Amino acid sequence: KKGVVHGVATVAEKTKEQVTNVGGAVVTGVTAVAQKTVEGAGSIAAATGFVKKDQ
Amino acid sequence: KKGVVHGVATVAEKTKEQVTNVGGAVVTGVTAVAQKTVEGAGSIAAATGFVKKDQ
Amino acid sequence: KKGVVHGVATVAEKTKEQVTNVGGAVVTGVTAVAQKTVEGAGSIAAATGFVKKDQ
Amino acid sequence: KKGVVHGVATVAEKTKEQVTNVGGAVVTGVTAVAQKTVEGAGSIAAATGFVKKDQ
Amino acid sequence: KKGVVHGVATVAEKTKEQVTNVGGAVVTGVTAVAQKTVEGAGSIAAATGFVKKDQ
Amino acid sequence: KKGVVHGVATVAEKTKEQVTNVGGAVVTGVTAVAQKTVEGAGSIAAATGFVKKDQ
Amino acid sequence: KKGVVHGVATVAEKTKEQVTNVGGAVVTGVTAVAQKTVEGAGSIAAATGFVKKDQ
Amino acid sequence: KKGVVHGVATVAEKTKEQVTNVGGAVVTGVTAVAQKTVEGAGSIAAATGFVKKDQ
Amino acid sequence: KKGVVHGVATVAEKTKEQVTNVGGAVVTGVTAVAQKTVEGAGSIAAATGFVKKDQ
Amino acid sequence: KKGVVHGVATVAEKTKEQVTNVGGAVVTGVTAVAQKTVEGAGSIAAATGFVKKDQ
Ligand SMILES: Cc1cc(-c2ccc(/N=N/c3ccc4c(S(=O)(=O)O)cc(S(=O)(=O)O)c(N)c4c3O)c(C)c2)ccc1/N=N/c1ccc2c(S(=O)(=O)O)cc(S(=O)(=O)O)c(N)c2c1O
Ligand SMILES: Cc1cc(-c2ccc(/N=N/c3ccc4c(S(=O)(=O)O)cc(S(=O)(=O)O)c(N)c4c3O)c(C)c2)ccc1/N=N/c1ccc2c(S(=O)(=O)O)cc(S(=O)(=O)O)c(N)c2c1O
Ligand SMILES: Cc1cc(-c2ccc(/N=N/c3ccc4c(S(=O)(=O)O)cc(S(=O)(=O)O)c(N)c4c3O)c(C)c2)ccc1/N=N/c1ccc2c(S(=O)(=O)O)cc(S(=O)(=O)O)c(N)c2c1O
Ligand SMILES: Cc1cc(-c2ccc(/N=N/c3ccc4c(S(=O)(=O)O)cc(S(=O)(=O)O)c(N)c4c3O)c(C)c2)ccc1/N=N/c1ccc2c(S(=O)(=O)O)cc(S(=O)(=O)O)c(N)c2c1O
Ligand SMILES: Cc1cc(-c2ccc(/N=N/c3ccc4c(S(=O)(=O)O)cc(S(=O)(=O)O)c(N)c4c3O)c(C)c2)ccc1/N=N/c1ccc2c(S(=O)(=O)O)cc(S(=O)(=O)O)c(N)c2c1O
Ligand SMILES: Cc1cc(-c2ccc(/N=N/c3ccc4c(S(=O)(=O)O)cc(S(=O)(=O)O)c(N)c4c3O)c(C)c2)ccc1/N=N/c1ccc2c(S(=O)(=O)O)cc(S(=O)(=O)O)c(N)c2c1O
Repeated sequence: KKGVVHGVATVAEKTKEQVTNVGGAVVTGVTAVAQKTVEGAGSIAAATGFVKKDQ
Repeated sequence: KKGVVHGVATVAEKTKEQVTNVGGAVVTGVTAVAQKTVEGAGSIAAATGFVKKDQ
Repeated sequence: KKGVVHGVATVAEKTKEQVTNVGGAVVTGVTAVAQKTVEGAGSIAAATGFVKKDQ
Repeated sequence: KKGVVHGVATVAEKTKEQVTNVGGAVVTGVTAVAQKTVEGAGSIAAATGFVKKDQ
Repeated sequence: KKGVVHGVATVAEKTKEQVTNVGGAVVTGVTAVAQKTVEGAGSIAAATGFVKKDQ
Repeated sequence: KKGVVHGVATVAEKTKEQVTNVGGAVVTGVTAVAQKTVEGAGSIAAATGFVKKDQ
Repeated sequence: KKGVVHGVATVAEKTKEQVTNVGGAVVTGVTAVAQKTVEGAGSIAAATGFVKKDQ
Repeated sequence: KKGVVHGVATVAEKTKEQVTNVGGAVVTGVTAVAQKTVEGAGSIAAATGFVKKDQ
Repeated sequence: KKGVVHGVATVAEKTKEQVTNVGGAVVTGVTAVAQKTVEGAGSIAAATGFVKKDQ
Repeated sequence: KKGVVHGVATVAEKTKEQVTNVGGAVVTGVTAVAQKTVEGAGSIAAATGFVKKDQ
């Protein structure tokens, strides 16, 4: 076989899960957050996949 | 077989899940948030997939 | 087989779920948010798939 | 076989999971956060995959 | 076979899991955080994969 | 002060919430159920406060 | 002060929450259930407060 | 002070939370269940407070 | 002071939390369950407070 | 002071937490379970407080 990509690719066979991202956010997984009190200014309480590039 | 992509592709066979994103947000997964009190200015309480690029 | 894409594609066979996004938001998954009090100015309380690019 | 990529690629066969990211965040895994009180200004309470590049 | 990449690639066969990242965050693994009280200003309580490059 | 009860009482001062039950069911709290498919004969899918005393 | 009860009482002062139960079920708390598929005959999927006394 | 109870009592002062139960179930706490597939006959998937006295 | 109980009592002062139970189940605490697949016949997957007295 | 109990009592002063149980189950504590696959017939996967007296 032959393949040429510029990116971003994701090429496969017999594949149970696939995610391609440029951005941005993708949530595909099981996630449970239980929480009782959030205070403070300002605290990232429960972050799973996170990116902060403030300018 | 032969394939040429510019991106972003996602090419496959026999594949249970697929996500392609440029952006942007995609939520395809099970997610449960239970929460009782959020305060503060300003706190990211429960973030799963998150991207902040303020300018 | 043969395939040429410019992107963004999502090409497959025998595939249970598919999402293609450029944007933008796509919500296809099970999601439960239970919440009791949100305060503060301004706090992202419960974000699942999120993108903030304010200029 | 033959392959030429510019990146970022992810090329495979017989592959159970795949993630390609440029960004950005991708959450595909099981995650449980249970939490009772978050205070302080400002404390990253529970971070799993995290990136902070404030300027 | 032949392959030329610019990076970042991830090329394989018969491969159960794959992650490619430039960024950014990717969470694909099982993760359980149980927590009772977070205080202080400001303390990284429970960080799994973490990167802080404040300027 | 003086108090004599037979039960079931609930006596208080300065009290934000109160529930008295003999029965029976009382639902006063925030509750979110999101659900996609229920099958089987017969499975209690998502029960929060539950009592089964079949004879 | 003086108090005589037969039960079940709940006597207090300056008290934020109160529940008295004989039964029966009382749900006063924040609860989030997100769920995608329930099968089997018969499986208690997600039970929070539960009592089964079949005869 | 003086107190005589038969039970079940719960007597207090300056008390943030109170639960009295004979039964029966009481759910007053924050609870998040996220779940993707339940099978089998019959498996208690996620039980928090649970009592089974089948005869 | 003087007190005579038959049980079950719970007598206190200046007390943040109280639970009295005869039964039965009481859930007052923060709880997060994230789960991806439950199979088998029949397996207690995730039990927190649990009592099984089948006859 | 004077006290006579039959049991089960729990008598105190200046006390942050209290639990009295006859039964039965009480869950008051922070608990996080993250889980990816449960199989087998039948395996107690993750048990925190547990009692099995099958007859
Ligand atoms: C036990 C056993 C199993 C198999 C076997 C099982 C499954 C299977 N393919 N399954 C598929 C497939 C596809 C699915 C697809 S798709 O077609 O890709 O689209 C989709 C989807 S879905 O997304 O819609 O959910 C699926 N669910 C698919 C799926 O489930 C296959 C192929 C095979 C095979 C063998 C097997 N057991 N073999 C032996 C063989 C020998 C055994 C021997 S002996 O000494 O050799 O006589 C003895 C003993 S004993 O001492 O313990 O009694 C045994 N137990 C022996 C034994 O068990
Ligand atoms: C037990 C056993 C199973 C199979 C087997 C099972 C499934 C299967 N394909 N399943 C598919 C497929 C497709 C689905 C598709 S699609 O077509 O892709 O669109 C879609 C969808 S859906 O999205 O609509 O849900 C699906 N659900 C699909 C799906 O479920 C296949 C192919 C096979 C095979 C074998 C098998 N057991 N074999 C043996 C073989 C031998 C055994 C032996 S022996 O020593 O060899 O005599 C002994 C013993 S014993 O000692 O334990 O009694 C055994 N148990 C033995 C035994 O079990
Ligand atoms: C148990 C067993 C099963 C199969 C098997 C099962 C399913 C199947 N295909 N299923 C499909 C398919 C398609 C669906 C499609 S579609 O067509 O793709 O559009 C759509 C949809 S939907 O979206 O509308 O829901 C579906 N639901 C589809 C679906 O469900 C297939 C293909 C197969 C096969 C074998 C099998 N068991 N085989 C053996 C084989 C041997 C066994 C042996 S022996 O030693 O070899 O004699 C012994 C023993 S024992 O000791 O335990 O008694 C056994 N149990 C043995 C045994 O079980
Ligand atoms: C900072 C500070 C606060 C207090 C204080 C605060 C609150 C308060 N009572 N609050 C209540 C009450 C009731 C509510 C009721 S109810 O009436 O029960 O029905 C209901 C409800 S509601 O259900 O409707 O929501 C409420 N929300 C109620 C409520 O909020 C009270 C009583 C007090 C007190 C003091 C205080 N700070 N004192 C000092 C004292 C000294 C300080 C000193 S010094 O060395 O001693 O000079 C220095 C410094 S510095 O170096 O940091 O500048 C300080 N910061 C100092 C300082 O902060
Ligand atoms: C820092 C400091 C604090 C206190 C203090 C703080 C709180 C307080 N009572 N709080 C209550 C109370 C009730 C609440 C109630 S209720 O009334 O029971 O219903 C309800 C509820 S609620 O359920 O509605 O949420 C509440 N939230 C209640 C609550 O918050 C009290 C009583 C006190 C006291 C002192 C204090 N600091 N003292 C000193 C004292 C000296 C210090 C000295 S010195 O050498 O002695 O000059 C030096 C220095 S320095 O070198 O670091 O600058 C200091 N920092 C010094 C200092 O900090
Ligand atoms: C900082 C400080 C605080 C207090 C203080 C704070 C709170 C308070 N009572 N709060 C209550 C109460 C009731 C609430 C009620 S209820 O009335 O029970 O119904 C209800 C409810 S609600 O359910 O509706 O939400 C509430 N929220 C209630 C509540 O919040 C009280 C009583 C006190 C007290 C002192 C205090 N700080 N003192 C000092 C004292 C000295 C300090 C000194 S010095 O060396 O001694 O000069 C130095 C320094 S420095 O070096 O750091 O500048 C200090 N910081 C010093 C200092 O901080």
